[PDB]
Amino acid sequence: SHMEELQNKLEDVVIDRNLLILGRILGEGEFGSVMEGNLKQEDGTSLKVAVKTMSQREIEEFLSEAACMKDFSHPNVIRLLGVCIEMSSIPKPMVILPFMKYGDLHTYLLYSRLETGPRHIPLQTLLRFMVDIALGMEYLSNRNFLHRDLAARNCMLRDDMTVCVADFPVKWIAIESLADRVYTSKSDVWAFGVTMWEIATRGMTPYPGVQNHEMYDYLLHGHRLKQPEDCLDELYEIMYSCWRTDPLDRPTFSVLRLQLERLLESLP
Ligand SMILES: O=C(Nc1ccc(Oc2cc(NC(=O)C3CC3)ncn2)cc1)Nc1ccc(CN2CCn3ccnc3C2)c(C(F)(F)F)c1
Repeated sequence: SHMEELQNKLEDVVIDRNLLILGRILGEGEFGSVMEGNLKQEDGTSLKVAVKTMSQREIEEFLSEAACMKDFSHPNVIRLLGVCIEMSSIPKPMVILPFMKYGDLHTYLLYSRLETGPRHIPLQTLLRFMVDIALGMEYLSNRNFLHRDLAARNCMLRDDMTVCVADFPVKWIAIESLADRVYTSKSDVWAFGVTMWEIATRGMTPYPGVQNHEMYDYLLHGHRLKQPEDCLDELYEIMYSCWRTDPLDRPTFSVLRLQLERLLESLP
């Protein structure tokens, strides 16, 4: 039953706090922090992890959402290893994920334009990053799950250079979502087209010369993100289809993933 499936997911997600050791702080914000850590596994050995730190009803919502995320199983979606709840002199929820030395995709693109960072990224690799994101989003959308914050800063790079969707912004929000609270999978499609543009420009902020407060009017007048300098005509047509006024006219993630795979195969 629906209840039975919920109680099952719930028992699996909690990690005993004594199996975790916390290290140094990697990042900080208003909502919480990211630290490096060690997780003791079933086989007696330890794994390097990333630990994200952040009333009974709010904690219950956190545990419920974490239980759903752990249930996801796809190579292009970040895997949730588990959760811990600490206590202050206010409850402190912690989320445990595998450590990815290359970090977020947005930072990686920027570093590639500098001499000491990763090397220049060729066209074929930029397209492969897009195919990877489309594969992760296709898995999530088929299971009726909404991301709501898709952007290059929320995509992570694995050690084998595979990209996976994760979640640690007016310029990424669909035209219908700015006019009303309305948010569907076709709104994640719009955010995906903007993400493809960030990858193709190697990390540029969307809509140069356009301020956040003048965004809704800009789109209402039919203007969209401009074609990047070295971007193929066929790739621009794919990203432009993500920004069609009527959400029903926009392609699904499954249709996008196939268009992107066919384009990559056609390259020499
Ligand atoms: O990804 C998540 N957390 C996360 C990710 C990376 C991280 O940090 C790191 C860092 C590093 N490495 C480094 O920093 C190296 C360079 C130094 N390695 C690994 N990890 C710390 C935390 N959580 C997450 C939360 C929500 C959702 C989707 N939804 C849930 C329910 N829900 C309900 C309404 N909206 C929603 C949203 C998703 C999903 F994947 F499914 F998209 C994921």
